[PDB]
Amino acid sequence: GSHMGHELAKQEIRVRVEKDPELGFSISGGVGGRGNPFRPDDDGIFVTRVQPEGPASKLLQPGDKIIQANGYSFINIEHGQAVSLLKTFQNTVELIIVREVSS
Amino acid sequence: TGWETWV
Repeated sequence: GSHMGHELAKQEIRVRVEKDPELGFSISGGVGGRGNPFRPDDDGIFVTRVQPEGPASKLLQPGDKIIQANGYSFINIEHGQAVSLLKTFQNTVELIIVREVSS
Repeated sequence: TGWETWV
């Protein structure tokens, strides 16, 4: 019917992940990369899981889709391009995530 | 298999 906002639906939030010594999470998927085992028709980037419960513990959740990173769009891009971008970033890494909604 | 990459 219309765009959602103040209700249960596809939201758009940002997260601040400071690298010290590193981010603390892995990424999967990508257009032409190794592939993502979460979505069949979607070849985007997903945060499969987290190891250290500190940097991306309360920020990012397992199985989330990354829409944008530090201004660089992560849609329709190749995996190798996504990883290279995340690694080159300075200390504080600002990212945008979204939670799907389908009943 | 390999697919997950830790950044």
